[PDB]
Parts: sequence; structure tokens; C-alpha cells
Amino acid sequence: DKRAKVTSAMQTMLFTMLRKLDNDALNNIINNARDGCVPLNIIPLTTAAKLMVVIPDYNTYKNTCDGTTFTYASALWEIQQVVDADSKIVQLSEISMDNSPNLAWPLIVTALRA
Amino acid sequence: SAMQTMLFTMLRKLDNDALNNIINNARDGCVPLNIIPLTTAAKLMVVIPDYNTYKNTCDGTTFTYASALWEIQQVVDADSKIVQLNSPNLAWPLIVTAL
Amino acid sequence: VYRAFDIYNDKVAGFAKFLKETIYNLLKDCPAVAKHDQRLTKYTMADLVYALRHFDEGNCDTLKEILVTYNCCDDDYFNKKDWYDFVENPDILRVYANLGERVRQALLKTVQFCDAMRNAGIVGVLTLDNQDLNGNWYDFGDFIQTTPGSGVPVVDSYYSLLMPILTLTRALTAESHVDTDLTKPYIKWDLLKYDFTEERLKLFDRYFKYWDQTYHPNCVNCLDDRCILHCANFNVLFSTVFPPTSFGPLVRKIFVDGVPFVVSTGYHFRELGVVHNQDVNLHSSRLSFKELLVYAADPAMHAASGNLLLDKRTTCFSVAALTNNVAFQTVKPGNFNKDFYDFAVSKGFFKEGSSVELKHFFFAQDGNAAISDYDYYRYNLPTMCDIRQLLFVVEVVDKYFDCYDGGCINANQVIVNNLDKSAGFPFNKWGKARLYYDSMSYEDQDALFAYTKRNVIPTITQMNLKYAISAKNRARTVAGVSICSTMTNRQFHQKLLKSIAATRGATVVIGTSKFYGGWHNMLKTVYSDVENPHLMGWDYPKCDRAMPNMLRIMASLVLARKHTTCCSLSHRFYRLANECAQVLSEMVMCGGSLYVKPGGTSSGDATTAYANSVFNICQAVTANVNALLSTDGNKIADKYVRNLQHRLYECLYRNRDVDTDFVNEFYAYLRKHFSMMILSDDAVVCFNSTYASQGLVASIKNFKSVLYYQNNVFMSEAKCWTETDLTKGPHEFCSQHTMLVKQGDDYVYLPYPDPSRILGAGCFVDDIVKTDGTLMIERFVSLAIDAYPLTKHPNQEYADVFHLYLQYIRKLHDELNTSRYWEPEFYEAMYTPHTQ
Amino acid sequence: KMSDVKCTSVVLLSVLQQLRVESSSKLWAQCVQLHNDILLAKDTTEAFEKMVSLLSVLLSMQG
Ligand SMILES: [Zn+2]
Ligand SMILES: [Zn+2]
Repeated sequence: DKRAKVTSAMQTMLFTMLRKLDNDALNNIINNARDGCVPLNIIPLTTAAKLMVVIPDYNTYKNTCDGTTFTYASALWEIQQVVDADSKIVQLSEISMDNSPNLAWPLIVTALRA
Repeated sequence: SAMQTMLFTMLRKLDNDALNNIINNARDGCVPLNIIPLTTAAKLMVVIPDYNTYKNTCDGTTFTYASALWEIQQVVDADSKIVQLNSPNLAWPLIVTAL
Repeated sequence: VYRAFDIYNDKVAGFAKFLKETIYNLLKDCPAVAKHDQRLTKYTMADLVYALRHFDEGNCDTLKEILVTYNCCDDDYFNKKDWYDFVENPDILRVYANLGERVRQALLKTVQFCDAMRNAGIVGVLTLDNQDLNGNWYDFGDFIQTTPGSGVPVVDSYYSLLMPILTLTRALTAESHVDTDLTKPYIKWDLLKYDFTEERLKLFDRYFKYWDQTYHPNCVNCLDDRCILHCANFNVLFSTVFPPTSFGPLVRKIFVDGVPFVVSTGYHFRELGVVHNQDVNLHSSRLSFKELLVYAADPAMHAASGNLLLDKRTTCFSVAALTNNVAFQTVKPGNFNKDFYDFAVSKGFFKEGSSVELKHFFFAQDGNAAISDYDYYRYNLPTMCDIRQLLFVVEVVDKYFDCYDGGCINANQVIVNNLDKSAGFPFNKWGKARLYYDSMSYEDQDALFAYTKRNVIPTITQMNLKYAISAKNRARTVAGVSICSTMTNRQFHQKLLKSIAATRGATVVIGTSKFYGGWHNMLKTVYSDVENPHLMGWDYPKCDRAMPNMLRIMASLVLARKHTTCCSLSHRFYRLANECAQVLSEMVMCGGSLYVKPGGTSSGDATTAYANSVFNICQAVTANVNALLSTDGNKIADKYVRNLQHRLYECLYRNRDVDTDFVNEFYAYLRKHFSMMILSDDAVVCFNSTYASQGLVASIKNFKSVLYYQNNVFMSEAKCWTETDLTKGPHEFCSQHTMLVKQGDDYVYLPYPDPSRILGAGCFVDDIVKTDGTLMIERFVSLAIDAYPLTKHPNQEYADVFHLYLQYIRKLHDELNTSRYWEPEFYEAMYTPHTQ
Repeated sequence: KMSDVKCTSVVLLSVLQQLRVESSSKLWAQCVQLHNDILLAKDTTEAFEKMVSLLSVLLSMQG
């Protein structure tokens, strides 16, 4: 019975995806509201330990990811990695006005919460 | 496979000068390294072997390719230094990039 | 010289353009009252509402003047062509928004003015005409004094007519700032706050205190579908001042044998308010199949284990990025069949100057296509509709659907077709819908349906790119919704949908084949005894992108009126709420991440075509209503339609309960003078041209104005067609043309397609055919069946397409009676009305 | 004389995709841009002029 296979897959997915769930910000953000009921659109914004920005062109990068640290979601993020849209590592020194046409946009900027 | 033989068969049939002149020039080894600009006169790196009938390529510092005329401003060969034109003491690739 | 008035006497009624005591001694203390004798402006609020409700270019001089005078924009702005569109140059929205505060301040004056009257004991009716664009009031003509402190005002027509332009000019924007001021920072709302019910009621009492009917901030407390539409219409306006992060599913931590999950136990709809589930267990153990299916489908687990995402490519609200890497999907160019092209050129096709060419191609898209196409939801805006008008139209439309039967059905008696469809995320990881339909048992399906009858289950739909032919450059995405939605929607709607698709002769022609005389019978049904008839058809720009939320809920509420004996109002309400969360504003899995849909229609939803049919009928009825109500009553000579217009206005803005006899009368009037044939979004009408030439039925400019003020799009004359000579069939219906031919000793109508499309689909294939020689010949028989009518066309080149195709089937049969498909007669009998 | 141009452009882009040009981003972007640009060509000279560019993209590689 393939029903066993599919339910096993569902259980495995749920259990494996619970590991990365509890960050101890969840419990201090749920008990901070009556009824323990919060919108789902705030759990990643105040609980996730990682940030991803998809930068389409340079003019957005110069306004968002200034330096190695930027401010977003009323928090400070430090740039951990920049990767072009070919899964190729990119150094922050290459991203300049003159070199920008050589870059393969968009760029995925992975940042950490600190 | 089975697509190149279905591609060049038609390619010969369109009978376009701007196409056959590119294929035979690239047949013996004189291929480009980038795309040819339709507008804005962008650079195009064309590599030519050691005197691959250079007379059929340039005439009086004027490049002919794809039935189009290009004005040469800079030439760099495999020695990374601009060479002027005896013949045997050269390298194989000659980039005659023009704008 | 002309001015807009809202007139209601016992002789003439309507909102239309026309020519041209001691009461003031008891209202001068009010600050909203203009000083009589003075200091009044040129245009009134009626002129604004008229210009923004009945809009066409060339004659929109007043709207242009209004904007320039109130400093919204300069004189130079109207020189750029195509400013008024909402798709091209969306910046016009900003211009409209500069009217917003002037439309809010006015409202305040109204709440003040009525407060004077109830203090002075005055009974009367307030109309948009007596108010100045600055907000003041005047023209104390129809007021009558009574005992002081008992004065009562009438604001039904005023508020109802003004409702559509309250969201167009975003008037309540100043309610988002602190102290309600335009020069102060935004209100720093709490991030864990989602109720806003008291704020909703504060907004109601601040702006619509004297609105007589009761408003339910949470539509779960509502009484019937009409009350649901009312309070949801008000919630649409009030939800645009609250933080966008406060909507979507509400989550709570449960424990299952110790381990805590974060699950959805509610939902905050911008239209339906706050809804809370009813079967909630904070402690569980050994989850069965149903709970697994629900818990892996809601966005609760995915948005919590995923990373925060900021996507600067779109402007749509983004939630989370489900994968470390961002996915870019490309669609490949279509494979090309050399044999058919060689055969066609060997027979003289594709020569210079020919009428038939190649214009349909498998266009190729780069990796930036899916998100670029998904960013087209910026055309879906929060639109508030006139409540009285829409409440009459939802009663007129149900007459068009009172011929079918509905009812919620059991799991065993469900017919499934082509079970191999994307089961949505994350159900497409382990197979298609077929696996799930063979795993779950019947009682599991029934229990899941009952669960959705008492709880809200938000789901995630996946957006992919389609591999299809077209003559346009666009991307043509595909939305695949979760099977936890399809199962329940099928169980809810299949019996009604099969009834709509099985009756012939109705206005909705969904599910009727054009073979065996179907086209001819459908056309003759469209004609059906209309005097002086012309034909006309229109187009819906960005139909599935800009379709409002009120219209989609109204379409769901109309399609749900068949459930009067199988489920109660709360059960019908929870079904409606499940639908809105599941297919209207759920979370989309684009790339490797999740976004939110501001609305629109899911192309992959099995209840789509019928919902667009309801929306098309609603727009038609609205067009006739606004055409009949914008006509000068005096200039109408007929004594029947003038009384019809009188009772129409009286039933919209003066009568509360539905007047059934007028519903039947007006439905019969439309049927007699304006006949329709409706398929999902393509529509044809046969209309009495003499009436339409004097404003008794809907022209095409009425459709233009209705779409402008109610659908937030612009419809142009290029795709709208009219026909004054009826012997030629309709110009365009469902990518088919119609021609009148002589066969079988009489005349018939046959449909024929564009031969360019047929040739393009013959040259280029989906690559799912090149390996096998049977699917190829089947496809060629399909296009030969579609192309057979071209033999009867006057043009010889058009006629030769069929001969080319038939010889091609003949060759493919050689290379490898009514059953044989290579002789022509097999295709002739396809179009004779004798028989499948 | 214009149908066969738009007809061989299709197999050109097909073989370019088969050569894993799609793996790169800035190459596939311009390839599809000019291919879709000439699928709307209404003058044959432009179609040939951009057919030159696509054939060059084929010939710039040694595979
Ligand atoms: Zn209510
Ligand atoms: Zn029911």
C-alpha cells in the first residue's frame, strides 16, 4: 500500500523540518501575546536566524546592502555571502559601478542575524 | 546530435552572404570569441591563425567580416603586446578586435 | 451647462446629467452648513462621482478640470497620450490619491451635518448634488421640520453612490498616521496585534455613523449572504489602514507527545475579518492521515522553518525563502517538425504575398520570467463597490442560474477526470493527485470535507511556466493548487458545475460542443426573437489579474446559493472562508519561496470558468443598469421602460428588501432586449439596436465605464467588435470565426479557426510527440477536424489548408467508413447535425 | 524567403540550449532575447542581421 509510503514521507518531512524550527525566539514571541495567537507573517520576520536578499541591479544594492552590515526588519544583519545567479561565489570587492555590467544579476545576499 | 546536420543543411539553403562568409571564415579556424554588435559599434575579438590568408581579412587597416566593415584601433596577439607588420616570428592567435 | 444630478420624484428618477425656507434658521450653528443669504465652488461631489463612474476619453473635460483646479496635477500632464490607463502609466493612481483627503474631509462634514439635523428634528434625503467639493452643504429644499432631537436623515443613495471612489482615491490614508494627520509619522502598530475589531468600529462610527444597516466586523456573526456582502464590502475599505503583516493565517503552538508544532488556528481576512477554528486540540497524539494532510499543507510549518526573505524584484509582500538557493526556471524553444514544413513548401505554401503565414511560435523565456510575470499582480487593487447596486445585481444574476440544480454530494458519487494534475506544494513531491485519491478512503474524504465545513485550511499553490504555442511574447504561467483544496471544492461544487455544463439553450454555454450543429444551435439561441438586432462583443483586459475581491466573493456567494437544504449559514460561511483563503489570497510557491496573492483568480482551479461566467454576467447586468439609470427620464417616449427605470431606482436606493416581482420583470426585459451567450470570459450579445441608440440597454461605452470604475482596468475599442449585418456570424468567439454556408438544402453557421494558428501548431510540436508515430497522426487528425470548415471559405488559399492536412494524414497512414479518418467524409459528418 | 529564417532560428536556439548555454545566465538572456526578437520580425533584413548574432553565439564556442 503506497498510502504507507506517502504517510511515512509526510511524517519524515514534518519531523526533519521541526529540527530547524525552535529558535527560542518563538517561545518568547508567542507567550508575549494573549491567547498565544500571532500572525504567521511575523514568525520569520522576528525569529529566522538567516536573511536572503535578491538584488536585481546595482542601484538597489547601493541603497540596501551598504557595507558588510545593514539594517532591516528593525534589526542588524551582517553579510555572510554573495552569490550570483549561477551559484558562483562573488566577492564584495567586485561589486562596483564600473564592474557591474560584468556581474550576472540578480545577486543572492545571504546574511546572519547579529 | 542529429541537429547540426539538420541545422547547417538549412543554413546553406538560406543563401545569405552575411552567413556563408562567416561559416567559411570560421571553417579553417578564424572564429570570433564574442558576439558581433548590430548597433553601438561594440568590440569583437576575432582570432586568426598564423597568416590565415590575412589579405582576405584586412586591407589598409580595414577589417572585412560578415559582409561588414570594421575599423581597427587595437591589436593584441598571444604575446599580449601590439605587433606591427618577418612573418614566421609570430604566435598562432591574433586578436584584431575593432569597434 | 450640463450638470450631474441624482433626481427622484414621482415623475422622473435617475442619476444622470441634466440642464440647470426657514430650515436654514435651525442649521447655521453647524459648521458644515454653507452660509446662505455664497462662497460656493464650481463643481459638486455629484460631478466628481459622475465623471469617475461614467468615464470615456474625449468627453472627460470635467474630470481633467477638477484635477487641475485642486492642484492634483498640472495642465501639461494631459498631453502625454494614454494617461488614464491603469496598466500603462499606473502613476495616475498617485494623481487620484491627491483627491483622497478632499474626499475624506467631505465625509467628516456629512457626519457633522446630519448631527445638526437630528438635533433640529429635520427629516429629509441628502444627495451628492447638494454638497460642495469642499464639503459644505446647501439647497434646503425637500426638508420638513419635526420635534427637535428626533430629526432623521437618509444617506442610503449618498453613501452607496460614493462608495466606488472611496478606495480609488485612497481617502482613508490619513487614518494610518498618528493623530490622523498628513505631516506626522506612521502609527507604529504592534506586530503581534491582529484583531482591530474596535478600530474597525471606530472607523465606522467616525465616517458612517448614520448608515442605517448594521455592520459586522467579523462576518462569522452575519445573518445571510446579503449581510456577508455588506459587511465584507465595508471590511475591504477598513482593511487598507492596518499593517499588511497582520493578515494571513493565525498560528498557535500545540504539543504532540511533547514536541511543539506551530499550526494555523484561524485566519485574518481583509474582507471577512477574524475567523477562528472550532475543532482545535492543543494536545494530541498519533496524528492520523487527516491531521497529517492538513498540517503539512498549511503555511504554518513552512514560513517558520524557512529563512526571512527580502525580494527587491517584485513589490508583492514576500514571506519566506524555503530553500538556501534561489531557483531560476527557463522554458525551452519548441521543437520543429521538418517533414511537415518540407511538405508544405513542396505544395506551394509560404510564398511571398500569401494570405496565410507563420505567426504562432513556442516563444522562449529566460530565467527572470516567472517572477516578472508574477509581478503582474500589481494591477489588483482593493476596490470597494456600490453596495445597493451590487445587492440588486446579485439578485438579477441568480435568475440566470435558477435553471440548474446544486447540492453538496458524497465522496463515492464523484467523477474525476485526468487525475494527473499538480497536487500543489508540498504534495507534488511524492506524486500526482492520483496517488492521494487511491490512498485516502471514502470516509476519509467525507471527514476532511466536514472538517472544512467547520475550520479554515489555508493552502499553498505552486506557480510554474507552461510549454504552449502563442502569437504573443508573454510567459503564460500555470497555477497548481493543493489537493486539500481540490478535493473539497469538487465535493462542494461538482453537482452544480455538471448541471451548468449539461443544459443547452441557457446564457452560459460552457460544456457544449460545436460539432453536430452545436455552433448553429447556440447562435440561433442567441438570436431568439430580438427586434432590430445587432451583435456585439467585448474583451477583458488582465481578467485573471485585476478581478476584484468583492466580485470574486459575490461570484462564490452566487454559486453557493444552491446550498439551502444541505448546510447552514455558518457551514456556508466556513465554506466561503475556506475558498477565499485557499484560492483567492493564499500563499504562492514561486521559485523556491513564498509570496502572498493580493487577489485574482487561480487558473488551475476547477471552479474558474464558471466564476468568470458569473462575473461576466454581473458586469453585463451592471452595464445595463447604469445605462438605464443614466438616461434622461423626460426624453424617453415609451411608457413602459420609463416606469421600469422609476421602479429600478426605487428598488436600488429606496427599497431595502428584495422585490422579487421586479427581479423577474427586469430579467425578462433584459432577456427580450439584450440576449447573451456567455463562456468563461468571452461573451457575445444580440441586442436591440434601436433601444441601445437611446440609452435603454448597454452600449460598449457602458461596459468601458463599468470596467474603469469597478474592475480597475481600461478597455479599448481595438478588441471590442460590433456587427450590423446578422447574416455573418459573430466576429470572434472562443478563438473561432463564424461563416454562413449552404449545405443540406438549407443555411447553417459553421465555425472556422485562423489557418495561421493551425499551420503553426502543425509545424511546431511540444516534443511529447516526436518519439511516437501515433500521437503525431492523432494530432494531425485533430487539426484536420478543426480545419475542415475552411473548405467552404471563399478564399482558395484558405481552402487548400485542409487539403494539405488531409494529404498529410494520408501520407502518414501510408508510411505506417465512419471509423476511417483518412478520407474527407469522416470530417464532413463531424459537422452535420445528425448524431460521437 | 522569410519563413525559413524564423524556421532555422528555432533549431539554432534548440541546439544552443542543448550545448548547455542555458547554464550561463547572461548568455541565455541575450540568446532568447534576440530569438524572440526575430520571431516578431516583419522585415527580412533585420531577421538576417540578428540571425548573424545567433550563429556567432553558436560559433564562438569550440563544442
Ligand atoms: Zn453582517
Ligand atoms: Zn450545501
